[PDB]
Amino acid sequence: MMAVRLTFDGQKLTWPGIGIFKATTGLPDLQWPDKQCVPDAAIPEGNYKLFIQFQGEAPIRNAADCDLGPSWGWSTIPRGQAAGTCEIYWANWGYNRIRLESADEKTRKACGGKRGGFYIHDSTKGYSHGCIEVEPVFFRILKQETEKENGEKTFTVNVKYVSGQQTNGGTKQG
Amino acid sequence: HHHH
Repeated sequence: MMAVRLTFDGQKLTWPGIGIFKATTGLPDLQWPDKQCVPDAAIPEGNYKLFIQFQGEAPIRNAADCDLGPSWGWSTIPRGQAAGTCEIYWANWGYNRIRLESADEKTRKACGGKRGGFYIHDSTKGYSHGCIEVEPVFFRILKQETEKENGEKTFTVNVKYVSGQQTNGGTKQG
Repeated sequence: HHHH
């Protein structure tokens, strides 16, 4: 039941006491800590809450434009029904996503507060539209560790870049 | 906030 504080340094997402997962943030030319105030770039540094409650399929906002609605939980991407352009766009989501929310004022006020809509997701592209792309095995570890626990399940992540290295953890499919 |  103990709280879990994940850490993310731009290349590695750590679950303390369990393991290290490859992870990536930002579009290809924006995977840098000095770009974190540019839309779709590396996520701003700070503290975020994860919504890990499993809520099934994500809502579809506009099917013609391939638009998914926001949801505060762990949801799935409807890849099986994708057609045409949505086969392209929803491959950038992957199969699973977990909503993030800024968890203090300093994080929320970052970048004039102009950025938002953050998630952890399991596409295998080697980039992310302003979110955190993680190795897919993370979601299977998450399931195994949480489904046997009865009590409270509290997950956060701290984002902190400690060098100028590219915020790319090698998540592109091998 | 969109992602495409």
